[PDB]
Amino acid sequence: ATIAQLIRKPRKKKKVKSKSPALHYNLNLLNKKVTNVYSPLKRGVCTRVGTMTPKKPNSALRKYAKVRLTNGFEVLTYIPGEGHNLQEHSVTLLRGGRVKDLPGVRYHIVRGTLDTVGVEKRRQQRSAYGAKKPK
Amino acid sequence: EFEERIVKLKRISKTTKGGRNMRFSVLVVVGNRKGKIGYGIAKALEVPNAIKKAIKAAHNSLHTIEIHKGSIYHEVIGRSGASRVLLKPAPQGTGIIAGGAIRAIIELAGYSDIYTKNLGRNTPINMIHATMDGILKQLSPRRVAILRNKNLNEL
Amino acid sequence: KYTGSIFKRSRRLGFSLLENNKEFSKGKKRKTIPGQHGNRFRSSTMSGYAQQLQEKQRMQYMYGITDKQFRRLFRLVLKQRGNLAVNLFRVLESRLDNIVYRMGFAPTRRSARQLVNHGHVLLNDRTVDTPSIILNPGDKVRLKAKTIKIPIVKAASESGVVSPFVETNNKTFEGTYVRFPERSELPAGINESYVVEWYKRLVK
Amino acid sequence: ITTTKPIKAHFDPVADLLTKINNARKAKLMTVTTIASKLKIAILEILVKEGYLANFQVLENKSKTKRIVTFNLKYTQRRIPSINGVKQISKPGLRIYRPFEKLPLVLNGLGIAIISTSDGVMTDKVARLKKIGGEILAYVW
RNA sequence: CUGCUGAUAAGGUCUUCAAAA
RNA sequence: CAAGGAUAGCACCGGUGAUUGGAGUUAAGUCGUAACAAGGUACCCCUACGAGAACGUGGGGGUGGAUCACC
RNA sequence: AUUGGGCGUAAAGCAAGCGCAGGCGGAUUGAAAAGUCUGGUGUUAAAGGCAGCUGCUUAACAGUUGUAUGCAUUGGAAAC
RNA sequence: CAGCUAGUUGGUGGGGUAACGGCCUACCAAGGCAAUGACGUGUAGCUAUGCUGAGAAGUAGAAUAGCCACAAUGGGACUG
RNA sequence: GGCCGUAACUAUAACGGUCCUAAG
Ligand SMILES: [Mg+2]
Ligand SMILES: [Mg+2]
Ligand SMILES: [Mg+2]
Ligand SMILES: [Mg+2]
Ligand SMILES: [Mg+2]
Ligand SMILES: [Mg+2]
Ligand SMILES: [Mg+2]
Ligand SMILES: [Mg+2]
Ligand SMILES: [Mg+2]
Ligand SMILES: [Mg+2]
Ligand SMILES: [Mg+2]
Ligand SMILES: [Mg+2]
Ligand SMILES: [Mg+2]
Ligand SMILES: [Mg+2]
Ligand SMILES: [Mg+2]
Ligand SMILES: [Mg+2]
Ligand SMILES: [Mg+2]
Ligand SMILES: [Mg+2]
Ligand SMILES: [Mg+2]
Ligand SMILES: [Mg+2]
Ligand SMILES: [Mg+2]
Ligand SMILES: [Mg+2]
Ligand SMILES: [Mg+2]
Repeated sequence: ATIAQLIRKPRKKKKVKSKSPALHYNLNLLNKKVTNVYSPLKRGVCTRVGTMTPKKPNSALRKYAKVRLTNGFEVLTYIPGEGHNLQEHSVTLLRGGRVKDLPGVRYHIVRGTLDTVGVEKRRQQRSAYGAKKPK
Repeated sequence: EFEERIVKLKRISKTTKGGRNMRFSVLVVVGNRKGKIGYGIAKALEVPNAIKKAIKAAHNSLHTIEIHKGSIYHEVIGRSGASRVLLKPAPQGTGIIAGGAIRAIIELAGYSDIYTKNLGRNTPINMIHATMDGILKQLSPRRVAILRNKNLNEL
Repeated sequence: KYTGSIFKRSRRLGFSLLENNKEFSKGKKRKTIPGQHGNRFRSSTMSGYAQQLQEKQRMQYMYGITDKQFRRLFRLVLKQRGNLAVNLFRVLESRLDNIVYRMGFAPTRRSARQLVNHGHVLLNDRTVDTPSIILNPGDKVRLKAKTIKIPIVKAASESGVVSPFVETNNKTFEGTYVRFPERSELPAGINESYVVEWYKRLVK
Repeated sequence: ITTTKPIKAHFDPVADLLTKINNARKAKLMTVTTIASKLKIAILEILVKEGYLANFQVLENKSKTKRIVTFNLKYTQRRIPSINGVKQISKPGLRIYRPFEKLPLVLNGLGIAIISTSDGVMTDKVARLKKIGGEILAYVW
């Protein structure tokens, strides 16, 4: 614009928002305060399992779960696999992600690390799904 | 040995009374790697005829390029529409720091070491126009001496 | 640590170890890209990235080099004075096991590397075990003595077929090297300088 | 010399002359006139020395209260000028001061840079020779 | 020479390629 | 001199709350057809009133309006 | 977007005016020297960065020498 | 977040402090800061530096080094 | 002022039909 104008009101940079906000909130549980500490992957507990319908083009039944994390946020998370052992009450370990079909879902469940069982009957790209090597 | 290389092969189409007429358009850059380079864009129902016509146009329109020590003499900005391409001289050894249409133009022209940056749009025809404008607007250090009555680029 | 299908890799890239021993073979004289999908169309018009990657792979497989080592050597050479197209070639060719090959005391480059790792090779005034030491022309790289009596020493001492840039003083196996290899001694397997530009982009 | 039209000038002395020169170059006009200031006189003297203009000529009124400078551009036989472009650096408001270490080189030495360090306006090469720098007025190439 | 005259379920092909003769 | 205790009223911030307002997202729901052609009453902007709803009408303002037309 | 962007139709000229403070501002002379340029001095800890070398089988790494930036003071320059 | 500040601003005598000082005291005055951002709210140890960038600079203040503050929370003091 | 039917889980009826009155 003008040197004087920028001297008076400098350039303000646009803010940046995260894609997985619920993974960066930590609850102290003694003082009951929530602080912004970044964490890659976080443990939660599921409340309701079921299926959703993909948005416009896709047509299927995709497995979701309403999981409440170690903090006080409840998120809808897609279970990445064919078949699951979720029983409406279990402990899962969510990581970042974004399924395009289901709106509102912005997290995935790591398979075969904790209570949730791994994905057997898989020999290709198994290291992502948590499957023991056939050997 | 006028080498040629294909820069873009688009699939353009028009609509008629029922159906679509589809034609391939090719953007070819022809250069002898010694100072002569041209560009040609052509459209045809098939790729071979499109390439033939594009090569014919490129050979019909050839421009003369002058090099200094294998590079460009002075920093320049070529403008063509919304595409602005910045060229900057480089010392011998850096090689071609160009990518895409600019890289094709520079290699086929014959330059060895050039710094380049596409500051605007990324449409190959307009980038090529900007690059050609930048190289054509260049001033040799003998034309300026003739103009200003200096002594053949002496201090 | 190296591949065990040098035939497959030579058939893919098209360039062998400058002798065509892995191309002539004893069967079928195959000079096609491996796999079932070898005799198909779409041969030329390799992208710039594709041809740069192919040339880089040929270069860093001709000597048995890990890409990380390649980045390390390039970062080493890049800062000095200026256009080092005459220096980085010496840098790439100065490998110890490579010098053993051009000395002629091993049938193959990786066999020479195995001997170097096993410790049948000496140096100017010390001993060397790692097959990556950067050498400089002038060091008396004298071969071991207890390795001259091993059941496989014949082709080793048959070094009369030697490169002119490694001088042995034949029958003495002194094996020094002066008059650094030229682009003539670095054949057309990889003779290009925009792999330098590719590593300039991908390595600061 | 006699004139007929009124003569006006901008408040900014470097960019007034630059606008006049650039417009004359683009329109193929040869002779132009403007109000005379000593900065403009010195800058035109160095332009004439460097060979970007044919002549510059100052004139004074009969009452010695007004001075105007008229200069002509140097066109070749085929009528294309020696000036290719002008760009002003030290505009009003934002004044550009550069030491010797950062004295610019315009178009790899083809053009000239006008620098008014301490001894009036001064070309880039002679400023480098004298090892001293200062205010940078305009780029002319 | 001016009456009236409203609506049409969802997802979708179709360019394979110029290396060249 | 003074940490702390008791009492008391203001100041700022946070969570939650029956009930309630709107919003976004939703492959195949109901009612109309407001807008895009002169969209069948040209459209759009401000404003006031009214109506199931898109919206209708009055006041002012624009062409970012179709036809028209001149030898 | 200071270097390095825009505001007729794409986001963006306040409905228009009178305007304090601020920003910018005609020509010439003199003084001082607050900005500007330059010389000397003090300092900007060590480690880190870059260049050279030595030692670890070479490297990573360790060590060693050189290597800026700003501030203050003092001495000059006077074009803006 | 548009007013904030009553030891707050200034003067006289005395006391106290290693020292100057509303640091404290008694007397006399109403001043001090603030749109060039006081005050309020939120957040944070600062720096040499790490990572990134062609550069201007963006970002974190790992390890280590300089300085500051703390030792369950809040006060007081002896020795020196 | 009434009565009847009506929306792709149920529920309800934005909507439609009709009788009467001076107007519901
Ligand atoms: Mg028809
Ligand atoms: Mg009808
Ligand atoms: Mg309907
Ligand atoms: Mg309508
Ligand atoms: Mg209408
Ligand atoms: Mg109704
Ligand atoms: Mg009405
Ligand atoms: Mg109206
Ligand atoms: Mg009416
Ligand atoms: Mg823009
Ligand atoms: Mg607009
Ligand atoms: Mg207006
Ligand atoms: Mg407006
Ligand atoms: Mg006015
Ligand atoms: Mg004023
Ligand atoms: Mg003036
Ligand atoms: Mg230091
Ligand atoms: Mg070190
Ligand atoms: Mg950048
Ligand atoms: Mg630290
Ligand atoms: Mg720490
Ligand atoms: Mg504790
Ligand atoms: Mg004591």
